[PDB]
Order: sequence, then C-alpha cells, then structure tokens
Amino acid sequence: IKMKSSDFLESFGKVSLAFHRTQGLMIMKTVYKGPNCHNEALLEEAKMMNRLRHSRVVKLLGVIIEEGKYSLVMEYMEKGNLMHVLKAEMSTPLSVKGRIILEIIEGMAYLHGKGVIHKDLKPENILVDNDFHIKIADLGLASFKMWSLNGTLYYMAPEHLNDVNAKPTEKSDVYSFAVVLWAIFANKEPYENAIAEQQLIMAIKSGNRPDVDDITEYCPREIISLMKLCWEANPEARPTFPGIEEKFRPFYLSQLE
Amino acid sequence: VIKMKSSDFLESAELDSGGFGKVSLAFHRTQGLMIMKTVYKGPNCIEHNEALLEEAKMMNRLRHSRVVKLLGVIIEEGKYSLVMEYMEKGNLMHVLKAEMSTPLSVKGRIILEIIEGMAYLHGKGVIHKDLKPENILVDNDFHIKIADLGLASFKMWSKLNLYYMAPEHLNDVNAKPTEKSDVYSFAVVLWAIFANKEPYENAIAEQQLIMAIKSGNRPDVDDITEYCPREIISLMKLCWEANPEARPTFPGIEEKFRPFYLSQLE
Ligand SMILES: CN1C(=O)[C@@H](NC(=O)c2nnc(Cc3ccccc3)[nH]2)COc2ccc(C#CC3CCOCC3)cc21
Ligand SMILES: CN1C(=O)[C@@H](NC(=O)c2nnc(Cc3ccccc3)[nH]2)COc2ccc(C#CC3CCOCC3)cc21
Repeated sequence: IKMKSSDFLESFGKVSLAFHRTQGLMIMKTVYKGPNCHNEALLEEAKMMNRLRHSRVVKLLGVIIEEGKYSLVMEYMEKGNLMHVLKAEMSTPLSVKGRIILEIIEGMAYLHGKGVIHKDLKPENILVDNDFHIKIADLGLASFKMWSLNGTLYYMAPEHLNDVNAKPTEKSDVYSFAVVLWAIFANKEPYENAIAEQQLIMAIKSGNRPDVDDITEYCPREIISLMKLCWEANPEARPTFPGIEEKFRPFYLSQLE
Repeated sequence: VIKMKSSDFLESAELDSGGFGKVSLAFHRTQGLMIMKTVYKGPNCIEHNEALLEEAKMMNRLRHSRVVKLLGVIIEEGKYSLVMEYMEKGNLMHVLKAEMSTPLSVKGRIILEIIEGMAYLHGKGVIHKDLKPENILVDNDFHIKIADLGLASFKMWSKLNLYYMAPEHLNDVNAKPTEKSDVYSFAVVLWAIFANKEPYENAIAEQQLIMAIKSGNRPDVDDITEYCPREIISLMKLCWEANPEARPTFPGIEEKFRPFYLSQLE
C-alpha cells in the first residue's frame, strides 16, 4: 500500500485529484511538515484501513510517505456526499433513498463485523458515486489515529455529549444512523430552530430529538419507527446493525425497491 | 545575544519542530550545532531592525536555568532568524513516548523544574499563554527548559512573522490569559507526564471537546496506567479547577511539591 509521488502523472482541509500512472483517478490528502523518524506506525495504520474492503466502504488505496510529505490516497467518488445529493434540485425518489439506507446498513454491518466503530457517522461521511450508490468514509480521520499530523454534533449519541472520556460503542453509530435517517427524509440538517449549541446539547442529553413533523415528504411509518428506536436514550435499547438489516431488507424489497 | 550571519552556518537539515512550523538543525562554523527558525523572508524592512534586536535582547534578560535563551539572531536584508540551543532529546512529549521508560524520580524532577521555570517567568511578569509538552525541551541529562516556540511572548518577531487551554479561554477569541491560565496548562502537563500521552483520546469533535471541558470534563485520571502518587493526582485536580481564583500560584505549587519530591520521589 506504499505509493510514490512519481507514481502520479498529474493533479476537511486541502485535498486534490490525482491521476495515477496505472491505477486510475484518485483523491489525495497531504500533510507537509518537517520529517518523521513513526513512519512505520503510520504505515501499519494505513494497511489496517486498507484491509477494510467492502462495496459500501471507501477504499484507502495507498499512502505517500516521503521526507516531509505524508499523504493519504483514496478512491474517487463522483457525486460528493449525501447532504449534497439530498439538497440537489433534482429530488431523490423514495426507492433510491430506501436503497441508500440499505447500503448504509450494509456498510455499517461490515464495519462492526470487523470490530471497527466509526464514531463520526454523518451525511458528510456518506459519499456517493454516479449511480447514487454510497460508501462510508472517515474524512475527519476519527479512525486514522496517527494520521489525524494536522452543526458538527447533531449526529452524536448523547452519552458522548459533554462526556469525552466515555468510550464509543457500536450503539454510538446506531444513534448517528437514526439522525441520518431523519436527514435523508427531511433533506436538511436537524435542529434548525435551536437556541445555541450549549443549550441544544443539554436538551439532547435530556431527550430532545429531531422534529419528526419537519419531515414534509412522505416517510414510511417503518422508517419513522426505526429512527425513533435507533435514537433511544438508553444505548442498550437501540438495535444492532445486523438486527436492523434483518428487518429493513424484507421491508425494502417488499415495499420500496 | 550574538548578531549571527547566515554565512556563519555551513549547512542545515530540517527537523520536526513539534507543531511550530519549519525549523532546522544548523551547524555554526565555530560554535557547532544549533536550532534555527527563519521567521521572515521578504523585501527589505530595515525600520524594524533595532526593535527586533531590542526585543531579542529583552527576552534574553529572562535568565534562568529552566528557561530557553536565544543564542543569536540573524538580521539581514530580507532575512530574519532566531537561533537557540539544540536540545538533543526534543520536547517532553517526544521523551515521554520513547521506548525507554522514564523513572518516577526523573518525572518528579522534571515536574519540579517546570515549576521553577514557571515561577521564574511569573515573577518577571511573563504569562506564557501556551504552556504544553511541546514547549518543554529536554537536554541529554533530562533537565528541561521552557520555550516559547509559538512566539506568543515575542511581540515584534511575531508581528514581523486546546488540550492545555484553561476552559475560560475555550471558545473565546478575546481571551486574556493570566498566571492562573498557565497553572491550568501545568495541570494537564502533569497528567501527560504520568499518562505518557496526550489527553482526551476519545474526543471525536473539537466542539464536543471544547463544550465538554467547559462543562467540567478533565483528562481521565483513571486512565493513568503506571503508578502516579496520590499527592500528584491531588495536585493536578487543584490546578485544573474551573474557578481560576481557586488554582494555586507557582510559588504555592512549589512550596507543596518540593518537600514532597525530596521525601518520596528523589
Ligand atoms: C484522501 N482521503 C482519504 O484517504 C480519507 N480516507 C477515508 O476517509 C477512508 N479511508 N478508508 C475508509 C473506510 C472507513 C474505515 C473506518 C471507518 C469509516 C470508514 N475511509 C481520509 O482523508 C481524507 C479526508 C478528506 C477527503 C476528501 C474530500 C472531498 C472530495 C471527495 O468527496 C468528499 C470531499 C479525502 C481524504
Ligand atoms: C530557534 N527557535 C527559537 O529561538 C525560539 N525561541 C524560543 O522559543 C525562546 N527564546 N527565548 C525564550 C524564553 C521564553 C520567553 C517567554 C516564555 C517562555 C520562554 N524562548 C522561537 O522560534 C523557534 C520555534 C521553534 C523551534 C523549535 C524546535 C524543535 C526542534 C526539535 O527539538 C524540539 C524543538 C525553535 C525556535
């Protein structure tokens, strides 16, 4: 998974498009600094993320590790992120939204099956290709411990609000997924009427959630019930992603596909 | 301070400054290895020269065994640099994370030396404003010196140019640091010295971490693995109190810690 700057013919911070000599078009995020000693650790972390190989999970394709040049290289994603897609003038039909949801469940079930907690799932981290299929990404480097060399709380489980030393769990991601479901059908971010972030945090910790009545589109009653289950205050009362899939897939095929 | 010339230096190699931009290990043609930080590279600005020189001379009146000194400045047509001693072991975080562990007796002495350097700086009316492990440099005998690598105390040279920040400065860009701000930074440095790592590894978002610390979250005391004396745990909680007025002074910290250090850790 080691790449060289010379492997490239041509060209959340500063990124660029990269034309690889033999492996196609890519996206590069680069850190320019005085050199490391360290590099072996960054590489073991990159080979770990590169082991995450699933159709609904962004592929880290390589890294550049050169004296003073440290770069992550991931696959190209044509259509931006889910919020960009949801705000687009051409509205996204119910069948496509339902398939988007199913693909998010598939990617998250893969990640959890691999022992990986995302910890920052949100629409900005759900990237979309040309046919509206999605891939889950970690553009904030919340899982790239070493490489992380360098509005945001609406999807965060309340057990992490004002509690930064508590350890995230799979149920942390299930809460984020609940609010993503709301955004998918509201076509916007939640809590547009909140007073200030400090008050909002305390409100969410005490049980406030996105306003379901601000969903104006038709939203199947199953998805409404699913989002409320996945954002229960008690983490234990939220389902697992395999549990969600096993109910949601029959519903998707029977009713949405 | 010596008025050095770029020609005094034979060659140089880039180093990791630990978050403070590009610096290099330079070899002085008669004085050997030093650390150079080029601050200005542009057109002629002779008007500032006497001031930059005086600022460097003023800062070099901070003379204490635990406080970094400038070795020289380079003041030339369009090029301006600072030059300081090469602390072979890097900063405190680099030392804490090395393979060879650091014995408790040395950690106690490092803490004592940080207290001495800060008490000196505060006695001279200097507020550091950016005290953190990356600003604590370590020589080969594991003695430390406090540095100002961010230039927060270099007015003219900075013009010509969150983990450790007290909660009363978080989300406050009109923040006016005080001595008690530095004491808070010291408390987190104390935790880091015994945790051998940076605090808050489970924080996900900056606004999460900022609002959490403002509401009273602190480095995870239970997350210290190696033995940390109960006195020092008590010391850090005292120094990272929410009320700045409740925090002790550095002479006050010293009066507690030095007797403890000599009887237990030395
Ligand atoms: C180049 N680059 C990357 O390699 C990023 N890597 C991942 O995210 C990632 N790699 N493996 C997974 C799977 C995964 C594993 C575990 C949990 C979750 C997911 N994720 C990190 O650094 C970036 C930040 C930002 C942009 C960008 C950009 C813009 C252009 C493209 O559209 C979006 C905006 C690109 C990158
Ligand atoms: C060369 N150089 C300096 O002269 C720096 N000078 C001070 O900091 C300093 N000078 N007088 C005091 C006293 C003082 C005053 C007020 C409060 C506290 C102290 N302070 C500023 O510009 C730098 C930035 C960064 C690096 C570096 C580096 C790394 C290289 C590898 O090893 C680790 C360090 C080096 C420098």
